[PDB]
Amino acid sequence: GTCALPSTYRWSSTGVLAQPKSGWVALKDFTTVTHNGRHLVYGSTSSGSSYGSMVFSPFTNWSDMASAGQNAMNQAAVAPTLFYFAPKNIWVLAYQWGSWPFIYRTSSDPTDPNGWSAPQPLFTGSISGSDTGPIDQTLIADGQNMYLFFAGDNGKIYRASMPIGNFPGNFGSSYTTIMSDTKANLFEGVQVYKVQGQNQYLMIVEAMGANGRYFRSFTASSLSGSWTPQAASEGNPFAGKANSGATWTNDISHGDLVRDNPDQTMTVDPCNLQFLYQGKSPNAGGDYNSLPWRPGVLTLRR
Ligand SMILES: OC[C@@H]1O[C@H](O)[C@H](O)[C@H]1O
Ligand SMILES: [Ca+2]
Ligand SMILES: [Cl-]
Repeated sequence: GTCALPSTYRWSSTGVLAQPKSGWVALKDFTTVTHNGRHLVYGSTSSGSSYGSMVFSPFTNWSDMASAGQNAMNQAAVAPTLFYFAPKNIWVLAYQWGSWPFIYRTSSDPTDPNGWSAPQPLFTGSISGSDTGPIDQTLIADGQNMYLFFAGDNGKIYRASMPIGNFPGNFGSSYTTIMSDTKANLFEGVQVYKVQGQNQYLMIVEAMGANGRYFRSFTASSLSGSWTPQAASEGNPFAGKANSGATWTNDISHGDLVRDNPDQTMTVDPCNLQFLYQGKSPNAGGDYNSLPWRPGVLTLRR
């Protein structure tokens, strides 16, 4: 009863799933788990003049995201990563912009935007040739090691690791540069997942295409291994204008595959693959920071 990832992706898409509550112009950079049978979603927020973060009140159906409470975090967790860390029975929210290049907080109740612990350092390193520095971290463990992957708005993807026994903890300053391409080809929004029922991991990376933001996919047999391009061009993307089935947006941008198992392995089921993404009206212009990003969900077609 196991499925494989396809070599060519075709999706259907929802429309816009929610409008930002009064005071925000955008909801962004989603991370999501299923928690007690309900979708639990964190994301960045923007007023146009500053970035923050929020959690949606848990909801069973994506069609009900529009009515879900939108709960601001009192301390911003921009571009967050949410997961349950089973070896220490603790939830983790990792993010950027704070006292360190990457930061994390922990909790016993991930539904509370303000129940998170004091911030701790996740990563303290620096990268060359980047206007942003380290951006858009994700975390993923196999059975042995916890990995940090991140981007730099600069065509590179970076990786760090520690024994899982040492997590939650600080990766420190060291990293490996694992991919190098043009800025457009490997820009930001990197995510890594375990493919359930396959000896395979999936990496997606947001690229800047001629027609809008899209995702390029890569596979590996191991988290410390080499990545092989899978659906890695604008014409044959993991997800983009070419194959999203979305009419409301020409951009498929920073989000999260839907993770039914909330744990640190970031496992996705290739039999029922779905993608919570940010998109925007093709008509929306102005400064990047004020763009009206909105949540949508792609469902992989049989
Ligand atoms: O939303 C803040 C930054 O903008 C981009 O969406 C990037 O992915 C994120 O780190
Ligand atoms: Ca992310
Ligand atoms: Cl490493």
